[PDB]
Amino acid sequence: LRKVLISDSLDPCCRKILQDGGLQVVEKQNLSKEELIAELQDCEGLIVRSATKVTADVINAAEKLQVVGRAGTGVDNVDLEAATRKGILVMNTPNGNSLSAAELTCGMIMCLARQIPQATASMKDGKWERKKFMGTELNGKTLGILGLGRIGREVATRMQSFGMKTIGYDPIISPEVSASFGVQQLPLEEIWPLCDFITVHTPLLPSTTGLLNDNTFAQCKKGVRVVNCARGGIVDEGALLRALQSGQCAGAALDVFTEEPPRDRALVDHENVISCPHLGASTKEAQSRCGEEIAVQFVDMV
Amino acid sequence: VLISDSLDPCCRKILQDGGLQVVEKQNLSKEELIAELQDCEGLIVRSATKVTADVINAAEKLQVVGRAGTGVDNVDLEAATRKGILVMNTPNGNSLSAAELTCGMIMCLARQIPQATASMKDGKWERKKFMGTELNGKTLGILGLGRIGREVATRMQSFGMKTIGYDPIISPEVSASFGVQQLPLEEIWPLCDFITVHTPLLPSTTGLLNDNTFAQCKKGVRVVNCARGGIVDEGALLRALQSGQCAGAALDVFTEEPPRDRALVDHENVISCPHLGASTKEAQSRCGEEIAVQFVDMV
Ligand SMILES: CC(=O)NS(=O)(=O)c1ccc([C@@H](C)NC(=O)c2cc(-c3ccccc3)nn2C)cc1
Ligand SMILES: CC(=O)NS(=O)(=O)c1ccc([C@@H](C)NC(=O)c2cc(-c3ccccc3)nn2C)cc1
Repeated sequence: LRKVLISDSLDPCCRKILQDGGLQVVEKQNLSKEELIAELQDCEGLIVRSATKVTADVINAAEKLQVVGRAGTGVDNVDLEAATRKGILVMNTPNGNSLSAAELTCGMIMCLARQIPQATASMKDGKWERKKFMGTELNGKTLGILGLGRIGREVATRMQSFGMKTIGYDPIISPEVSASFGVQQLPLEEIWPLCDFITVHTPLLPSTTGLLNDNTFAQCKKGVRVVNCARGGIVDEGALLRALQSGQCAGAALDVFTEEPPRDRALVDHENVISCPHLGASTKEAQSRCGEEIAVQFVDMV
Repeated sequence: VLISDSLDPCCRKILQDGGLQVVEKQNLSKEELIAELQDCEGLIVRSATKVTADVINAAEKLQVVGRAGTGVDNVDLEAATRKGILVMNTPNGNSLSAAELTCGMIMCLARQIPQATASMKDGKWERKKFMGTELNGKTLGILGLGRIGREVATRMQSFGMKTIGYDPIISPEVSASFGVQQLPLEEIWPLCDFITVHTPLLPSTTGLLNDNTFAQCKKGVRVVNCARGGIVDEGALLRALQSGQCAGAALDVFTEEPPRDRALVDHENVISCPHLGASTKEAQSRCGEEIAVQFVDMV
């Protein structure tokens, strides 16, 4: 309404847009439970990234709190049940990270195709083992895109320029609409045996938990490569390890995990697995857009 | 024609349908190379067969030595030239693989996927460290606009990159047809966020990226060399990475292969590959086809 607190390291545009809207802004970081509660005592708004934990205790203590903004995707650090219970509106910026997640996904596909992380590691270990490496050309290969939201769409248009056949599935996006962005929709069971590469870009739901599992992996072409830059758990982690161990899956690229940081190291340590510490939204540009989009939403409210 | 190395079965197809008689077999010794090359005008090789001065001089009927790939380091060029033997290669067969790796490299420079992988493999979860940059809206300068240069251009245009470049052989109209606006070299350096080289290695291209050109670059330029070692002056690249003038470099090639000076390979902002630009089975098969076509073009 009048005072907003930013409790994580956000792009400076966020403060600027809120102040342009007429709001007072406090910019703090790495605050503990009581530190955050004290700052919030005169704030009607709170903007977080992922580090600040908007727990039940935080929500209940901040009496003037009306809105909780998340500069990004995934409101896991916010207690939605406690927020709904206190009449606090919860906002996020899903759109702001779209290009960054799509670019990383394409980066991962290329990394799997040419074993770039493994090659760099080999080189940094003072080795020159050309004969140990053999990559694959993306041109003429089939990329399966499960989830045809904005991220899935951006991935498709970039990989089409490589000469990849882009096929996929989304129960919301019609075959006519996907055709307009070059994605041929087929029923799931038809997708699995055709893909050389599979990339998942769906929200995490009961219907999408373990979408890639022992049964669907068995339906895949031998040597399939899997990319998960969406949500941990869409690709059943145990089933993936089994697929990598048998050779059913020739490689996997993971940005997300069921537990972050993952305590089970079997996937990360696998020689055919490349990974990142959830870097999908980690670009100067994505952070700027998220900061802007959350500040605009807060100004729209007042 | 004799095929001395492990090649695609389509090599024989084009050679035979062209009218020539072929002999295959691989893993042939020094004397097994002196003999067997008895009565054929042509010889087709890859990387394993080392076409040395001794082999060349022993085969008096030899007129052409074909290489299924780029780079004739395994062929004694001086020795073939002495006997009047033509040495041909297939750089076009490797075009797609080299362009694909380059694009992979650009992506790795913006997001540091190889470094993030290594960090993850050491049990680390370093989010702040690997905060990257978006390719959309960035300028990619492409120096050398042959088939590799143009293939890189069209792929990176789908990422919303502004593709500029220079090639003294390629006309501004030809480059404009694949969305590359040509500008003189001195105008390219201050505009780029990323610079990638796809030129042959010649005195005109040796050290094309040097201390002077790096000082003309925008602070934090990311550099890619998937062409030939020496195009980017390695000493100048290291100075640029040290000051921060260059924020990162992706190298598939080195002046010396393997590189003995590990300072670039060991830099945290450098990603590298042991010359994998042509290391796909698809490039190998295509090179196999292209060299057979060239041998058939004898008339
Ligand atoms: C911006 C951005 O794309 N965000 S996002 O979270 O990736 C994203 C992805 C997709 C959508 C819409 C188009 N689709 C769904 O919500 C959807 C897809 C699936 C599904 C099930 C099984 C197999 C494949 C797909 N089930 N559902 C409910 C919205 C957001
Ligand atoms: C298939 C494939 O593309 N091979 S390739 O080796 O990349 C390749 C690259 C380019 C070409 C032709 C088109 N261009 C040249 O030969 C050229 C470019 C330059 C130059 C000098 C300074 C700055 C920028 C450019 N000088 N020369 C002599 C042929 C092959």
